[PDB]
Amino acid sequence: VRIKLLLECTECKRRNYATEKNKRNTPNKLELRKYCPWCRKHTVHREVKI
Amino acid sequence: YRLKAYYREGEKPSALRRAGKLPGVMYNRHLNRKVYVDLVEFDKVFRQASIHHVIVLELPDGQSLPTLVRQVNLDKRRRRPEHVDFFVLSDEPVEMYVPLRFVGTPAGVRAGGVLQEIHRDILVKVSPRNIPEFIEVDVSGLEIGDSLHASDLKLPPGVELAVSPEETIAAVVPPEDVEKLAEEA
Amino acid sequence: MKEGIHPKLVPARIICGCGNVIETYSTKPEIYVEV
Amino acid sequence: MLMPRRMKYRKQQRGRLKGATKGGDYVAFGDYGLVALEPAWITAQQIEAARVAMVRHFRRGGKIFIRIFPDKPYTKKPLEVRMGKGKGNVEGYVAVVKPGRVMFEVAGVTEEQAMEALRIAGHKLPIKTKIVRRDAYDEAQ
Amino acid sequence: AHKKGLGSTRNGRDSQAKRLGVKRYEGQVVRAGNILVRQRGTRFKPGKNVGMGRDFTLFALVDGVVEFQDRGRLGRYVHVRPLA
Amino acid sequence: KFRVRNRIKRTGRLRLSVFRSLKHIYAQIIDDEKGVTLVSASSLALKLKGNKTEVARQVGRALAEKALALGIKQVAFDRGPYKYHGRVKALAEGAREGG
Amino acid sequence: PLDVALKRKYYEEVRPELIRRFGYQNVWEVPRLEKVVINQGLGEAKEDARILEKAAQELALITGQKPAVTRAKKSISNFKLRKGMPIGLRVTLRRDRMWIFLEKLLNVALPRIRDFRGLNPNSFDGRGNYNLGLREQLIFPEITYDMVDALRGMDIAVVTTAETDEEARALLELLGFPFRK
RNA sequence: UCCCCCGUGCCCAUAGCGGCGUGGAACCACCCGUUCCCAUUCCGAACACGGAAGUGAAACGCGCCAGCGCCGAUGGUACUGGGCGGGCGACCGCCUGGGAGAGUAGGUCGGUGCGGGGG
RNA sequence: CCACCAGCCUACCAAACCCUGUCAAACUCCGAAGGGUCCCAGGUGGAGCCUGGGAGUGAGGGCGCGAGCGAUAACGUCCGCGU
RNA sequence: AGAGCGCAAGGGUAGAAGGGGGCCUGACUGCGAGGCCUGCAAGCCGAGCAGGGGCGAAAGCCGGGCCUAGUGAACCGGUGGU
Repeated sequence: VRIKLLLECTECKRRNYATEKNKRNTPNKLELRKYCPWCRKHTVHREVKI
Repeated sequence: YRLKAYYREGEKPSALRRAGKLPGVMYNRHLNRKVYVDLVEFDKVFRQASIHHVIVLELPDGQSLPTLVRQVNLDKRRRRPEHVDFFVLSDEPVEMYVPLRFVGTPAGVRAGGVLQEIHRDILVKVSPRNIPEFIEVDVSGLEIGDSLHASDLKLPPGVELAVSPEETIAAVVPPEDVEKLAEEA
Repeated sequence: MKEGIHPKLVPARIICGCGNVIETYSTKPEIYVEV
Repeated sequence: MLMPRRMKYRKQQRGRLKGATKGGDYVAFGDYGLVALEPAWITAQQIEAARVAMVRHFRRGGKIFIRIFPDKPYTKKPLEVRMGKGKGNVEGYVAVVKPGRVMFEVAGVTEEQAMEALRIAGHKLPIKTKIVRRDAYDEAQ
Repeated sequence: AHKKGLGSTRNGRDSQAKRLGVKRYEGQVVRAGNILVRQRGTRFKPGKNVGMGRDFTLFALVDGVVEFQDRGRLGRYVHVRPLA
Repeated sequence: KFRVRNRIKRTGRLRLSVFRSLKHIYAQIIDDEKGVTLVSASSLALKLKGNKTEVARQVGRALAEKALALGIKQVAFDRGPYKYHGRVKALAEGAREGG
Repeated sequence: PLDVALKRKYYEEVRPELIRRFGYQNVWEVPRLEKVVINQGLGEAKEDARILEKAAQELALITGQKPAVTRAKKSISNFKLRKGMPIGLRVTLRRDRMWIFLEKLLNVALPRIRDFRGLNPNSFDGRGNYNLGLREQLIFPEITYDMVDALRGMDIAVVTTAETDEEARALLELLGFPFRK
């Protein structure tokens, strides 16, 4: 169920993804959690859309 | 008491019982010799037995030694003996079951009541030199419900005990009737 | 009882209503009571 | 009557009735008692048939030790109805008893009395019976 | 035919029995990958050259010879020793 | 009561089963399987100095040279209620390299 | 080694009274103090929770040692609160601290128990411990009026090294306790 | 080569629960101090750090008792691949190889590699 | 039957407790028979392997014993190895 | 070890998978040995490797959570992007 809406953590550097899920019912805002894209290393990873 | 017991070998105990010479095993400390009694007189003299007596086995080997019973095998179906174990005796204090000669007709008794013979056999240790036949337990002033137990009985100087001491040896209870049609509900 | 904001210690009296001069070491600097 | 009021599995199957008493065919209780002869279920309603004519015939009598407890559901199903549609309901609460199993005894009564009383009492019980004392029934608790 | 009152149920559903048990026994050779036990709880516990992923399941790391281990005061183990 | 088999975490590979008991530090190296041991370095039973943290230091690297004489390389520091208090002997510069 | 009036008291007092009416001929068997713990077991911080805790922290000030908020464990359906995290303060106190504690205690706390007829010689745990309860929190010398709200007692938890009756009550009587008789 | 104690693995309660007895000169546990590493969801409890006095009490190492715990023969039944039959049935018997539980007897308060500290 | 708090109890109701008997598929302290699988060896047999084309065949039914449903009724009817 | 282990049980579990805390953020990238399962199609456990990163002195751990459900082939499209 939503209020926990899902998102695809898009990274900077012009794309590269890892897929997750939020939590609106929790104080969780946007999320720039440290993950590793298809190209490079454990750099950044932010949050976009659904 | 007396009972001719013949040695056993390696035959099938099936034949034994169904021929008369009834299969039974005896042991003691290290031994576990193989013999058999007979159908008729073993069963007869066993009514006079139980682990209250000293049974002699007169083995046709020139030996004749006493034992006490232990672990009897009934045939379940058509219930009647099909094996007996015999623990041999010594003379250093060992353990068996004492019978309780109930002596006394109290007040719950007589004025109704039903006898409650609980541990008709109690676990006790005696020196096999003095093998006391029985011990008389007395009801005397016992009303329906109440009970007799522990150190209320007789203990011959050579007789020492070990059961609870608590455990009820005997008691009395209400005798039922047709006013249970009223209870029926 | 190290930690941080521990409520302190320090000496104190017991100037009772009888004539007691008991020496103590309690959280309050100056106390006095009955007996 | 008497039985459990709420056990585990209400609808419980029948199974199989082979033999051996499972244990409990000695005496250990009353003066004179009754032993089964046919390996099967045995009714509670019949247990109380027994106890009825028994304790009835001998009013002001002794005491009864019934070592039998009838708690196995009957799988009984409606009349004038088709097959399937469900499984039988927990009717007739009976017990698993084979021959030998010293069903039930009494004490505080005289020989001839226990003889006749248990004779009719057991007579009622849905089979054939045997009547036992307390002699060669020694030691096997 | 006057079929008096009937009934219905809910007890018609049954979970699908997925294949369970140990796959190898003392002797066989695993080759890194050859899983050996589809178990629930630690009915058998890993040790030498034996792994255990996410489902409680012991498997292969080396080209090993299977063996068991009785330990009681810890349970039962499954060990593997290849060549050495 | 720090059993846990913290020594199951020391089932891992190779062992250095120590145990300080008030006065002497009973530090030891054990090879496994065979249950055959190796080293029994100590403080006061070693007939060296007499303090906890000092001997430790030195004895730690004593062990260094020891193992580097017997062609080993690494093992594993072991105790129930260890907590690790450096003692930068910490038997790793002491041979093991594991520090 | 902070010296208090009860320290030097219990000091000499315990030893030869025990050496004379008793005597465990082995210098280290005579049992003495141990742990002085206190716990009030409310459950009335159903809500208003930790505002009812500040009432209990000024208590931590009177002894001089911070407390730990211990809690419930199950699912209560009467006085509310399930899971288990209410107002069950368990405060732990030791050697020199229990000394100033039971100093103000045995010297000036027990006299204003207006119901005073003596400590209970029956609330012993027979293992060298002595639990009981009380009614007012202001019976402890350093908490004036302008601070107390409703009602607040506590359940005194004093454990000793002792483990037999007569000597438990004896240690306490050698410490200066106001018991029954 | 051996006895004792302290670190340890291993068989996996015949290993332990209780009771009684015993040493600490060594190792050991306390103990004392919290100046100091550490740290208390609060507590010198603790995990530690600084070691005189003193202790063998709690811990422990060892024994003596079966009282509980556990192990438990085997004489022997229950049953069971295989095969053969009796009755309407439910079930039952025969020959063969196998063959427990129960508890009867009895047993055991255990033993073994490595390492070190002492004679 | 008193309060410094308690003393006290019944041929009264009444849990825990144990002894005596105890039943269970979804209860398991023990657990067979057998069955299943891998190694060695024998086993020469309308065996087994691989590939390819050519097939069909998928309401099965009396019997035995292992369980169910029925009602410990059915030429009932649903699985099981076996026939 | 009958407690607790999100929600059904079963099973397993304290020599943790439970309960508290410090630093993070491996519900990673490229793969994939080999097995379980099974007509297919999916489902499934995953040594070990190369980049890089967290923790821990280190040994070593991290490709989600004790586990057995929390699912939808393919086209037809929608957004960001090569």
